Amino acid sequence: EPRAYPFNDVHGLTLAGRYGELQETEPVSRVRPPYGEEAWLVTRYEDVRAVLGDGRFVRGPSMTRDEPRTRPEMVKGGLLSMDPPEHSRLRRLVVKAFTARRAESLRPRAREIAHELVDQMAATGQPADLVAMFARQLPVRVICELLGVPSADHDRFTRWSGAFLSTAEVTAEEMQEAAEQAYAYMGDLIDRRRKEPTDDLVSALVQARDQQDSLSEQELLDLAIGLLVAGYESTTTQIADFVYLLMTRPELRRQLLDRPELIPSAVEELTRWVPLGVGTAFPRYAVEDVTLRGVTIRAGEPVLASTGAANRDQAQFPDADRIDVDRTPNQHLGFGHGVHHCLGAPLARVELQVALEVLLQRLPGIRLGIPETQLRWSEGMLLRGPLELPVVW
Ligand code: HEM
Repeated sequence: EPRAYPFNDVHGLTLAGRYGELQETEPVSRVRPPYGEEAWLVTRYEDVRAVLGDGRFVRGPSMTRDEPRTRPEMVKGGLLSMDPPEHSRLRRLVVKAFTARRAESLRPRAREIAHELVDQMAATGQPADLVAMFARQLPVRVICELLGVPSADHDRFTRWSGAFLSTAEVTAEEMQEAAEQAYAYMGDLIDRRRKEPTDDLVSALVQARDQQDSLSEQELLDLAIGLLVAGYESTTTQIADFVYLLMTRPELRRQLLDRPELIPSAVEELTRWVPLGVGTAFPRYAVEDVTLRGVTIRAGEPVLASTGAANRDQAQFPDADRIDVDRTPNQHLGFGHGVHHCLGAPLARVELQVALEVLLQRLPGIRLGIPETQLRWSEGMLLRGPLELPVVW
């Protein structure tokens, strides 16, 4: 009686119909994922928001439970693995360094980088893979700027990061090697900035105080790396998906060309609309019994709260399936909700606005280089997006 989950076809960005159906008739329902525990699946915008924001649903048991998931091999730890108060402490310190202003200050470099990337892509000739040449390039490089990795080092570092993508074609031996390398490198860099502070995120992380309390050498390392993993795959896949949408929907492209100042609010709207995850990601566990739409979730059970479904809930967004770049209000859960809500959001927004702005300015007539139906989609199973987006212009 639990439904096989996930419901989404990875071959595209379609939101499965099961979701809407369950929002009507079974808003708290049972699912069996391909790996880990059978779980509750919550699909209404209201209930998903409730779950993500309730002190009774925790992440700490993730370290010691077989989480419902679409992959076999699980990455654990980081901030997404912690509860208040331990989480609060680390999060307080990080966001003191990692301000909205710091996010904004990187806009110019993000533009330079995107432009250079479009330069290298143009140089290969048409068709050109926008996935490999731009999408998988821009966010890791922006992360390098943010952190304060010297430019001489961006290429080597970018290359180490590629092994952490769910779509990477690599051995466990190949991957440890890259991990040990990025760790060793991040550590040295942290040491250097502590001895000799600059204006980069690493320096500000080293010097962040929250009343007498500070980040340890271990917390600083794990955090720097955590931001790269949190900030890379997601933003890459989201740039890809967004441009896919741009190239397949004439009205979407025409409005952003006519009024580039709509790009920000379009980024919001696409963030709501694109159901980015194969599944729901990041199960919450009940610390005690909880009743929701009249069903009792018992203490210790996992809960999958689908932001992808939430964001297309007809009860919260008028004509939820329509892409309206002018949507007001637009309180989507694209970037999570509650204490774990994406701490990279301000930067992510900057990158997404910049990828669209620059792509549109340089290749206003960029479009698929092959039929939509021939597109090869990623079967990495964490996120949904093209493995290759060949484009012409
Ligand atoms: C388009 C790109 C991105 C998307 C769609 C995205 C989405 C999200 C979402 C939905 C969450 C909350 C998940 C949950 O509560 O289970 C989250 C958390 C997080 N994000 Fe992002 N994010 C993006 C970019 C970034 C970037 C660029 C960074 C780093 C600079 C970043 C750092 C983090 C971190 C550290 C967390 C965990 C925060 C916590 O647990 O307190 N993200 N992200």
